Amino acid sequence: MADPRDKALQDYRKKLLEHKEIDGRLKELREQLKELTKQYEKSENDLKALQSVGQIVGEVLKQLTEEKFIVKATNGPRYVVGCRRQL
Amino acid sequence: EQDGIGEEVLKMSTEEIIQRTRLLDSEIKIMKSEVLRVTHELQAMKDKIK
Repeated sequence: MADPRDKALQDYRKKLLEHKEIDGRLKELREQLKELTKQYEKSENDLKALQSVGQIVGEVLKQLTEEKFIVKATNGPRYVVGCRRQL
Repeated sequence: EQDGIGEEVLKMSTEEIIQRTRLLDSEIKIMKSEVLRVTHELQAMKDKIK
């Protein structure tokens, strides 16, 4: 007759081994989530960045009226243009 | 691990029969639910990032 102490110790060892295996699976999933969180952050940053446009850079040459500016775009064509209200 | 060995040796019936089994069952069920949820979220977010 196997001693109850031996049975309890064997059951505890088996449960600990199963818990260690499950912990290894959890650690693998956690590493996957950690990598994929930064990967998804970069992916969403790129996707948001894709929808955005550039601003022509040009030099203001004179301020005609309170909301009229003459701007000489770097290529050379001169425009009369407005101005954003909070500036 | 010494504390666990002592608990399992000195207390063979008062702990293994009731305390250990229920705690282990609760832990494994919680971990399985967490694994399933994490796998579902990972698959959904993998499809989203695809």
